[PDB]
Amino acid sequence: MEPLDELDLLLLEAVPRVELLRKKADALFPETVLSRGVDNRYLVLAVETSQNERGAEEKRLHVTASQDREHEVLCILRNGWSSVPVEPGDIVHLEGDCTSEPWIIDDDFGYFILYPDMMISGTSVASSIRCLRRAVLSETFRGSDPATRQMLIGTILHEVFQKAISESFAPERLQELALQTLREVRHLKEMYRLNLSQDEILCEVEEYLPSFSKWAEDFMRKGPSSEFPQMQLSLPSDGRSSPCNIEVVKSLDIEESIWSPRFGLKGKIAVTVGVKIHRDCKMKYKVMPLELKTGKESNSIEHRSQVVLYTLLSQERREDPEAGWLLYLKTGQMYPVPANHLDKRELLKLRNWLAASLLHRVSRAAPGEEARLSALPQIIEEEKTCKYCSQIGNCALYSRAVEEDDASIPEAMLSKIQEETRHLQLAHLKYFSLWCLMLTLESQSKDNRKTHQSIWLTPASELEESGNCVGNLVRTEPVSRVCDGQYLHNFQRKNGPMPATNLMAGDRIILSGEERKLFALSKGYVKKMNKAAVTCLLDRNLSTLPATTVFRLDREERHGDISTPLGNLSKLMESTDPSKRLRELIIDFREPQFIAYLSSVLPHDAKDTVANILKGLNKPQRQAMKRVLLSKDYTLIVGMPGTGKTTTICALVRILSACGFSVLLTSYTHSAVDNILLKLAKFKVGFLRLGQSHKVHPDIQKFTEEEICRSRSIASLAHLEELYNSHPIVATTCMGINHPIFSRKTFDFCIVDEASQISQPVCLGPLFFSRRFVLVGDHQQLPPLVVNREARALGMSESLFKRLERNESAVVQLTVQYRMNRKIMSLSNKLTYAGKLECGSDRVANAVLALPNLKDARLSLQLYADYSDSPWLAGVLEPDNPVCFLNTDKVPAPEQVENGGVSNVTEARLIVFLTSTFIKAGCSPSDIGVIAPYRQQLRIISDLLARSSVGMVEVNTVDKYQGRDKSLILVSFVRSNEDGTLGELLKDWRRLNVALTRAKHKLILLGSVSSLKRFPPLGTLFDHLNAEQLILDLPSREHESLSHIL
DNA sequence: TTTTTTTTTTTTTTTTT
Ligand SMILES: Nc1ncnc2c1ncn2[C@@H]1O[C@H](COP(=O)(O)OP(=O)(O)O)[C@@H](O)[C@H]1O
Ligand code: SF4
Repeated sequence: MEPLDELDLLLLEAVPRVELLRKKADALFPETVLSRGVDNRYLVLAVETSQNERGAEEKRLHVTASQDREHEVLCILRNGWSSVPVEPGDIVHLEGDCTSEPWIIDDDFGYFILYPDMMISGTSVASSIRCLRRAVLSETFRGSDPATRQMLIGTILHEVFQKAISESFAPERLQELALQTLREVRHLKEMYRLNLSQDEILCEVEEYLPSFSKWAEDFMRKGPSSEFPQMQLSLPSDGRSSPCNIEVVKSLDIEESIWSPRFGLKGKIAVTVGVKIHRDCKMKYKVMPLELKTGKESNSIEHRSQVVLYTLLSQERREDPEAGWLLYLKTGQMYPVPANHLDKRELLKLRNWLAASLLHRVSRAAPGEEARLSALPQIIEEEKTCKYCSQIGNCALYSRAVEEDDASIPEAMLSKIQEETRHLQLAHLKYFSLWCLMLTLESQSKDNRKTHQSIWLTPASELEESGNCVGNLVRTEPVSRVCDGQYLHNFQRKNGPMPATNLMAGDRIILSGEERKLFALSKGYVKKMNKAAVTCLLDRNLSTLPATTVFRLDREERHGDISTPLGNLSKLMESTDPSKRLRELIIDFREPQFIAYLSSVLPHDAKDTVANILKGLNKPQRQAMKRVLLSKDYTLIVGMPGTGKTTTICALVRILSACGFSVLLTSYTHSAVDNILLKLAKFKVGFLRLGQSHKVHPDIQKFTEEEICRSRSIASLAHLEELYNSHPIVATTCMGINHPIFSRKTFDFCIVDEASQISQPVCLGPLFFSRRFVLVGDHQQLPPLVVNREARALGMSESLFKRLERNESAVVQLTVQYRMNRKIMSLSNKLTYAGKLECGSDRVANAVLALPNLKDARLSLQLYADYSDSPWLAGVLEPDNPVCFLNTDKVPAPEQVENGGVSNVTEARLIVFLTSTFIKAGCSPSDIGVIAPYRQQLRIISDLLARSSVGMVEVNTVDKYQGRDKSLILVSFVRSNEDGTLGELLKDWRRLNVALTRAKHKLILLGSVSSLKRFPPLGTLFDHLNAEQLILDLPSREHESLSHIL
């Protein structure tokens, strides 16, 4: 902006800006409906301050409830509300009521709810009173508040007390209760984690019991109303002084899980009780929430505030209970906590700053320039609180690795920060900082940012026609118990028919209700589903209102994933000797060491068994076990397609076991880990499988911790612990590193399968618990999926396997392969694997598609088409033509772009035919895989398959094909456009590679050469395919053979 | 701005200074 003139013209002045705000709000909250009434959500447009009185702060907002931008309702935040950090484009809900007329909310009237759809937990809001930063770091680095002894006691006691209040507080019954709950595997596990004594906990717990009876005798006695405890209790309700008498009648509800779209709060009410307030001779019955605390009788603000928040959660279900109860089981002493407006306001005010802090994580610095990690709420000056924080580690850490001539932050702390982080180097800090950025950006991506509006705002019918909102349903079937919070429930619709679609039994589902007052209820998953009935497992027992009721079921989705990675990252930063080792190997790229073979690298006795195992393996394979055995640090086994990695890992494990090594065996997916286990079962090799037995493969479920427990009836810390030390081999998934076993066990070796598909910080997990490790992967196959552009561009898709692969000394390749026949191999050998793949045998090499009745198959088709149009059909069916590309150029085959994904019905129509034929030629549909680049194209191909009544063949994306193979693969490349649009997907060399490597015997490829050639991987394909004349161009859609398919 | 997706769930609290 130079000349006088630039300035003149650069003067603006409302609409395109309003539009960019609507874009902005949908990056954060996609598809917020906007509204009036109870569940309003207005969109902020403008934010200014003014001055009343003289030096008093007012905040002036301009908001709208629908898209027509003229419905601008003005709004003023006074007193404290004035400083709530709203910027334009934010989604707000005024629960200080109104909508009818927002106007003025201030100290005395109205609540302001910044980002309502984002429900923050009351405990977090309570935490923030003392330290916002502490609360935020808790919410994001969730593992760094490790379970303590008091916390266990506390849970144990909570559970007993709820058990009691349903039943009796009779001492013998209380004893019976505590005695029983002390044996529950959940608690056994935590006793195990903290290496405690079962009986020591029993005792510690037992001393509380008397106080349970003291309380019950005081408040639940049933007798004269004079003779209940007597306290002042000023409600809103008119009259609130002069004492009155309190009588707990019954517990109505325990562990009431609640979500509030209204205040953007979530919470779990320990106990809901029926209460009678006796008042002279009159009585008033109120259902109120009770909070239990096993701590010291502090009556602390935290504690009270928790109750105040519980009163709000409650409104979402029933009348505003106006006040609630704080217990303190230690001493039996119940306190009244009244939900004053000042408190409710003060807290929702604070809960705004928290909702803000958690949502504003990454900073532009220049609207559209590269990302930054936003600083957190600053470090408090109250050294009393800091002193024992738990989150201090990360606070000091996040500080150093994201901070700022200035500082000016309590010099008392500045030093402790350094004490905490001096073990670290500049690269370690940079590494940490960057992975948090990447992870954050991924986490915040629009895919993992969709809200619960569908659940509580649109009714069930409209949503059931897609995704998942099955339900306007009923139960009558008695709830079966299974264990703790897993109760079996049964559902069906009232009266007649009713459908199914995206409800694949085993999903994540949220059970809500007909009306808005019964939203949330219980979350859980699905067992099995007949299209008339449906059975799904939940945490809550739902008997309270039977038959009257109707229930909508919905799904879920990720993002909060980042907690395990952030855990791992943060762990890597800890100053322990393992964490140093991994820093050096991973961040500082320290060269891994190997030793020279010598006679006694293996225990003498092991040697015979090893040799026998070795003998059954090809050279590359044998060379891989040698590397592992000679390693001091790590080993990278490159498992190129069909080279037998499952066979190989099993062999390794068998060798390592022979040598008296303990080994933690991991992978990304259950099936991946299970496949290896199955082999190991065959070899009679013992191992313990952690993880939820329902996700475990069936033949493996006998080895599960969960299963062995129920089976052998394990109800003691010694018998559980005996189980844990039962096997030196332990198998779990990378994410399942949160098991208590890893608080106490370490391994000689960690093995990670699919090491190249797992996101780097996740893969990092199992490594903390093992001396040496082995990543098995292949970087030519798919990487960890990184949705977000900017992150992918910062390197987030680099697997740990790849990262570490620059040390060649540690890389051993698996090349002898047993899947593809000489011809098909040759393809990927020329395109990708630089001639490195060899055939397992002549069997594998020379194998061709099994088609026992080609003869009558060929005739039956010619009963509409011609013999002379042999070009394709003859070449296609020909078993001895294993690789074949079909050019959809000369017959128009246009794509259909539909809100993101692309399809091609012509191509779909075309391949469905080819499928029918191949089954009819004698090839079992079992042995058939269909692949397509685009998810959308899968639908279409699936449809036309039920249309032609052939549905056993599996249509799926390359991804859902990793590591699996079929006898025949057919690929619809679905791209076919004029000379423009050219998606990112086909540019990817790795997705292509996987497609050309799924087939054993016959590989058939289908797309428009014309537009496909402009994708480098495909261009290069077409070259090798032309050289061998394996592309065969098609007739027009008019020709004798095609016309009958269109 | 170009569409590819598995895991872990009691993920809300259990205390303490
Ligand atoms: N050293 C070997 N000798 C003979 N056959 C092998 C060898 N390694 C792998 N195979 C064969 O390769 C096939 C693939 O191995 P497997 O581990 O079952 O699945 P994948 O290799 O696809 O994980 C198996 O049927 C197995 O018989
Ligand atoms: S350590 Fe002190 S500052 Fe850092 S978070 Fe915990 S409380 Fe807030």
